[PDB]
Amino acid sequence: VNVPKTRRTFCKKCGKHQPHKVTQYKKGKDSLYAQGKRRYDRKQSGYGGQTKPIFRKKAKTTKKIVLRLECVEPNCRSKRMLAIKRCKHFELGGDKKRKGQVIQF
Amino acid sequence: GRVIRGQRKGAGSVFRAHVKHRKGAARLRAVDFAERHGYIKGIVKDIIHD
Amino acid sequence: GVAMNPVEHPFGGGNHQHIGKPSTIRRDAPAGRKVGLIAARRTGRLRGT
RNA sequence: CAGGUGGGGAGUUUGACUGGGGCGGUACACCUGUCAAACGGUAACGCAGGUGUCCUAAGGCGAGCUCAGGGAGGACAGAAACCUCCCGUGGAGCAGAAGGGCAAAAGCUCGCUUGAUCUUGAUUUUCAGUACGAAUACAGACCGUGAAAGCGGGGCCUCACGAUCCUUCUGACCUUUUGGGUUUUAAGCAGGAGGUGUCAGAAAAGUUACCACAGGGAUAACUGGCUUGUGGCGGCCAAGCGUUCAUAGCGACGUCGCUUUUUGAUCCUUCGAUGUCGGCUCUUCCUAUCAUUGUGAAGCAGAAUUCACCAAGCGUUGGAUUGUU
RNA sequence: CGGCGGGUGUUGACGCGAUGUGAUUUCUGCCCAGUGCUCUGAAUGUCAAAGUGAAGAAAUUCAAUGAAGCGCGGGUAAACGGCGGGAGUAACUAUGACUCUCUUAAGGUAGCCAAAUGCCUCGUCAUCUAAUUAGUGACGCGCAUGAAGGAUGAACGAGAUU
RNA sequence: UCUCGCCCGCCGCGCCGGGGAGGUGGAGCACGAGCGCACGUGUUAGGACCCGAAAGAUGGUGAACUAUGCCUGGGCAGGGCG
RNA sequence: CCGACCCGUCUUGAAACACGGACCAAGGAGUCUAACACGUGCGCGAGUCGGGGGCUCGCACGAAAGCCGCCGUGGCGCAAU
RNA sequence: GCCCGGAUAGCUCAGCUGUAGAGCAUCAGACUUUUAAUCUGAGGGUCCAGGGUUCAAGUCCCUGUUCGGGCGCCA
RNA sequence: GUCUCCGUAGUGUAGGGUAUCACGUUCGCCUAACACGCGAAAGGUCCUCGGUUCGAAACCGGGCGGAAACACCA
Ligand SMILES: [Mg+2]
Ligand SMILES: [Mg+2]
Ligand SMILES: [Mg+2]
Ligand SMILES: [Mg+2]
Ligand SMILES: [Mg+2]
Ligand SMILES: [Mg+2]
Ligand SMILES: [Mg+2]
Ligand SMILES: [Mg+2]
Ligand SMILES: [Mg+2]
Ligand SMILES: [Mg+2]
Ligand SMILES: [Mg+2]
Ligand SMILES: [Mg+2]
Ligand SMILES: [Mg+2]
Ligand SMILES: [Mg+2]
Ligand SMILES: [Mg+2]
Ligand SMILES: [Mg+2]
Ligand SMILES: [Mg+2]
Ligand SMILES: [Mg+2]
Ligand SMILES: [Mg+2]
Ligand SMILES: [Mg+2]
Ligand SMILES: [Mg+2]
Ligand SMILES: [Mg+2]
Ligand SMILES: [Mg+2]
Ligand SMILES: [Mg+2]
Ligand SMILES: [Mg+2]
Ligand SMILES: [Mg+2]
Ligand SMILES: [Mg+2]
Ligand SMILES: [Mg+2]
Ligand SMILES: [Mg+2]
Ligand SMILES: [Mg+2]
Ligand SMILES: [Mg+2]
Ligand SMILES: [Mg+2]
Ligand SMILES: [Mg+2]
Ligand SMILES: [Mg+2]
Ligand SMILES: [Mg+2]
Ligand SMILES: [Mg+2]
Ligand SMILES: [Mg+2]
Ligand SMILES: [Mg+2]
Ligand SMILES: [Mg+2]
Ligand SMILES: [Mg+2]
Ligand SMILES: [Mg+2]
Ligand SMILES: [Zn+2]
Repeated sequence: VNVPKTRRTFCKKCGKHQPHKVTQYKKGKDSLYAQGKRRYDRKQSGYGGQTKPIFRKKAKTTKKIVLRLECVEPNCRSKRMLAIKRCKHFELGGDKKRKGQVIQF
Repeated sequence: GRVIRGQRKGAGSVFRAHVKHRKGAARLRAVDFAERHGYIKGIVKDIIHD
Repeated sequence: GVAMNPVEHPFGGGNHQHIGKPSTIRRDAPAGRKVGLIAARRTGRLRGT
């Protein structure tokens, strides 16, 4: 799918519709000091082998794309996450389609 | 799941050497002053089958 | 070893007397496994030297 | 202490449905038409199909047009290039399967846009009236569009999807961080995402004829039982064969049966066991009669043979090969 | 389990240890692509802990460096193993010496065969019998023969067969 | 917990404290009904109504049979080939 | 004379050619603890409960019963979110 | 997910923050009885894309897409 | 029977935007002639039907064949 790099949508901090820069959200790096990670490391230390399940039965081929919106107001740089439906090909601000044109021969 | 032959050989029990009728360890004489500085004479008293 | 059962030899077993795995075995194989040609640099017929 | 190697050894697992299991398939989560017996619901490894997507427009609004096809015309131009008129209830299109729906539409083309946004509840669908998903009607903001009424919180409707734990990101000049204070850090509260397709969501390869246990006739292999597709044996019609002549003897196209000496189908009995092929031996029974007794018919001169009737009294053999039937 | 513990070893390559094949005779063909094994580290890529440097107030974060192994490069099949198709073609027909291509890491060589290995199959021909799904001899596009095992060959066998 | 909005308090005038209206979440209030003891029924953990595996683990006993190595003993007519 | 298949059990279906049962005697299988829930009975009742401790000729019964009250600490209830 | 290495005349390799070179492809000449073999030349650029750092870029940084290894694996 | 694959000049094969390679065939050279060699040319509903698409040999279904692999325990 194609979505523009900017959109005018509601900003919760401003409380009104504002322009928003749109990027794609990527999962951040694991903290290694998150409580579950600490519990997992303590559990894994020692003998006993693997103590938690490892999924290894992948079935989905796509992910739900998450749009990171950022209000363009200089005093309001508030961010929001919008998820759109599952898609295989996603692009930001691609070439917009035309109607009455010739297809490449 | 069973200890193999060749593994069982190191335990020794049945795979020890048959040394009952052997005539002794075949060795040169221990080095000493005569070996180190001159020569010592011996006589071949016997030749035997080990 | 091919004439043995799988329980007492790595080469044992099978409906035909075949080794079924490469007879050349690495040097650091555990005891009970390093049977056959141990850490062989070559196999065959020695044609040349 | 750290990394590598490590079936030498250890522990464990090796889905389910299933006209037995395995192989095959997915009838395992969904959607359309039918089944389905005119409310709704309704099954089979029932039938015909589809789905794990796609779309900054194919979303939203407004405006203006009319589509498929056909007829008649126009230089090159022809069956199809473009232009014009006429007919055109949709016979087109609306992303896809199918069904429904739709014409100054919901289709096509333009213009402006982001209601595909921020929120709380209620409700419908499956339903236990639990969840998810999807959907409907509102209400409160902030907007878009249009002159306006209005319409819009995704796609005309019916499908297009995912818990706990954990992780990640976003938001509150928010709460906690353990005797007090400051600051990092961590924890929390609310909302998205990373997925469990066995789709209410374990983390999972084989082999055993060396095998074991608890059971199962809920379930196969052998008999028996229902059935008779297939096998076998008959009948009806008579186009034809029979040098002529349908029917002496046969019988195409059709069609009606019988039998359980074939092989299937099923799984009712038997899994705290009904000894599983063939041969040998021995007895009895059936007739759909090979021979023999008594007959009828012939394309019956005699001889031989063929068809049919009463008929199972009596007989139906010796061997080579093959475990064989 | 452990000790510089113990067996081979009262031993030393004509020795110990580990494999395969299985007397003699005659041979033992091609393939190092795959999986193993092994040799070399050559600039070398990756690569843990520790160590080094930097930022920070510290926890911490980052960077530099870079052991084996793995990659990269050779060898090895008496290591495990493997060893092809489709068309046309000779003055009767029939075969195909021969010729085209596609492809492999190499395309099964010498031999041997309906063999204890061949489905079709009770193969085909000959012999053995009156009659043989049996036996033997021969043939070979051989479902699916084949070389550390192939093919033979006396003597022997409470082995299978005519 | 959201949305809207205006006031009030002071030994600390504050990034202070309190109050309102309208929705919504709660296993609440709205002049108590519990506590103790006994009995019955149901569910559960325990041997768990009774009997029943194939297994798994810990620690011991066996080479008087057999398998193999070592030590020390004993034994094996009569003929053939040559 | 009429009626009458052998019981138990699993089962859609047993008299079954389904299993157990030759006969007799004795033994033989929903128990106790803990925790809940609800119902019922009793006492007191915004309270209730001494169960742990202590005091009482230390003891046939009595290892019982009686009492504590500035022993009500505490539990549950009386307030939720 | 991490460490990287790679994308460039039609094709590949090489390359300087201040004019993208070479080879393999195409074309014109010789060339050889002749084919091969060989130069003479000529034409030919994805400098893998987008944005920024840049006066100025493949060459500096992010957004990316493929390819190859070595790693890493709690919804 | 189930599952999978294939169908393109005469032959053996490559390969969503006017179908490649080699052999073969035709023509002209060279040779006394043939072959080799040299220079040119021709030759294929991409098996059949339907559909998506502006456009199908390719993508998706049906059918004609052909080719493999399974076809076990009693
Ligand atoms: Mg054996
Ligand atoms: Mg083993
Ligand atoms: Mg073996
Ligand atoms: Mg093999
Ligand atoms: Mg194991
Ligand atoms: Mg009805
Ligand atoms: Mg109905
Ligand atoms: Mg309109
Ligand atoms: Mg509204
Ligand atoms: Mg709608
Ligand atoms: Mg489920
Ligand atoms: Mg049954
Ligand atoms: Mg006639
Ligand atoms: Mg019996
Ligand atoms: Mg019997
Ligand atoms: Mg009769
Ligand atoms: Mg030997
Ligand atoms: Mg060889
Ligand atoms: Mg290294
Ligand atoms: Mg070699
Ligand atoms: Mg051969
Ligand atoms: Mg043969
Ligand atoms: Mg045979
Ligand atoms: Mg015979
Ligand atoms: Mg023969
Ligand atoms: Mg021959
Ligand atoms: Mg209850
Ligand atoms: Mg018990
Ligand atoms: Mg166990
Ligand atoms: Mg003894
Ligand atoms: Mg029973
Ligand atoms: Mg039954
Ligand atoms: Mg009964
Ligand atoms: Mg019965
Ligand atoms: Mg019985
Ligand atoms: Mg029973
Ligand atoms: Mg009995
Ligand atoms: Mg009894
Ligand atoms: Mg009694
Ligand atoms: Mg008392
Ligand atoms: Mg108190
Ligand atoms: Zn804002």
